[PDB]
Amino acid sequence: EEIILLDYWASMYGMRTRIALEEKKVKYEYREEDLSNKSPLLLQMNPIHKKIPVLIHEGKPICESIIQVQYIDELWPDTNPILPSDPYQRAQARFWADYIDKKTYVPCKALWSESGEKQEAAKIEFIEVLKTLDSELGDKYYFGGNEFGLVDIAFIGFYSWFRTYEEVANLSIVLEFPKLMAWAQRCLKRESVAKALPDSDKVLKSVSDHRKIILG
Amino acid sequence: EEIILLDYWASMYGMRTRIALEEKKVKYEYREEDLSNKSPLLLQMNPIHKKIPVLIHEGKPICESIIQVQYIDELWPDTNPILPSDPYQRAQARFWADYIDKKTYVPCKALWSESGEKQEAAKIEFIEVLKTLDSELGDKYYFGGNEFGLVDIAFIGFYSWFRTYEEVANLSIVLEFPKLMAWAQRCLKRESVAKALPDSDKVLKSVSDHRKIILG
Ligand SMILES: [Mg+2]
Ligand SMILES: [Mg+2]
Repeated sequence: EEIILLDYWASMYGMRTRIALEEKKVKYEYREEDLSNKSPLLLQMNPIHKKIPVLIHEGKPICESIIQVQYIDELWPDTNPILPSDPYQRAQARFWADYIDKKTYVPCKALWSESGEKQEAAKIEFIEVLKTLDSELGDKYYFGGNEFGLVDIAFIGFYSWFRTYEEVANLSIVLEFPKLMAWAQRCLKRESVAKALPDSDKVLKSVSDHRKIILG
Repeated sequence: EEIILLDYWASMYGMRTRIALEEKKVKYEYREEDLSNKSPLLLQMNPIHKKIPVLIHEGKPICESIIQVQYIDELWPDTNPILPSDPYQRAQARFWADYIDKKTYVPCKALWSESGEKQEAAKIEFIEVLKTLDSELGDKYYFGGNEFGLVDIAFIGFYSWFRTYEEVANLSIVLEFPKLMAWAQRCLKRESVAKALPDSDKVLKSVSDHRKIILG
């Protein structure tokens, strides 16, 4: 139970680790990091990347959200198992989490922080992700099949940003991807997800205010 | 034993999967892909990224080299185990493999394919990787500690390119990082590594000829 999570409230990546901890019914200390004034603990525990989320367990750091989720799953594998038991299914889940990380590394920032050609580039990339994930989900209840799993955790945090993407990047998500909206609604019925995701209007307000200040 | 590996002889990433298969004493079919004329099988099995290496097991694809290595380890966990048994050690091994992938994604190409400012940028990034990995290795025999492990597999393929990096990018590796040279020599004593890594002079000749043709 000796766990600290250094995180940023609106981080879709940190939300993954918040969800995994709640899935295991783990009590932990959440600490909010100021992204423009990172704590001494954060820089000490994540000297390589200096980024949130940072999971600290018995004073030892675990970095990278998908690696944190797997560490939590391996620590408590019998309570709400996150990864599949089958090796091949496991590899597919890791592949799609990796896909999300690779393809959202830039858009996660440029979608709200840029304009013009750099924001258009990010819009194109993110729409491609939504289409690809929508096709991979198909007609299943979850990316994990019949049960909520690793890939669901890997993407559900982005739902809290859909409203922001539609408004600051002139994207159409809710009306174009009803299967993803329905999937998000299924996931939100889990207490872990409901606790982890911030209000989407709060996200938008925060991002708009920041946007409007840094670029007019 | 029903395994096909679609790979490129000089791919340091594909070398990881070659090593993992040999570590498990698995007989498999290796197929060489022409990177400028990718096979129909490759595009079929890896439609998302269209890149090697692609591992095909009972006709099902597994993409991304570090994910392939873990899949092979989980299929045959008792023969030459690659990942640690301890969850925390496991997370650290995954973190350093992820670090290597993230920081070499661009240099793996720009170091030999570019010149001027883009090659200098890649040189700076790769030197930072070598320094960081050298510090993480410390005085241990392997990145995995007392035994060859995931991070060793994740980086040992780059040794076959050290000569190329020194010659085409005017880097100094062998004389600046004796601990990494000694580590590489330890790893090369394993049959899996000796079989997987191509001759470093053959790599250089191939890369120089390609370089000299595409840019004078
Ligand atoms: Mg499951
Ligand atoms: Mg080991």
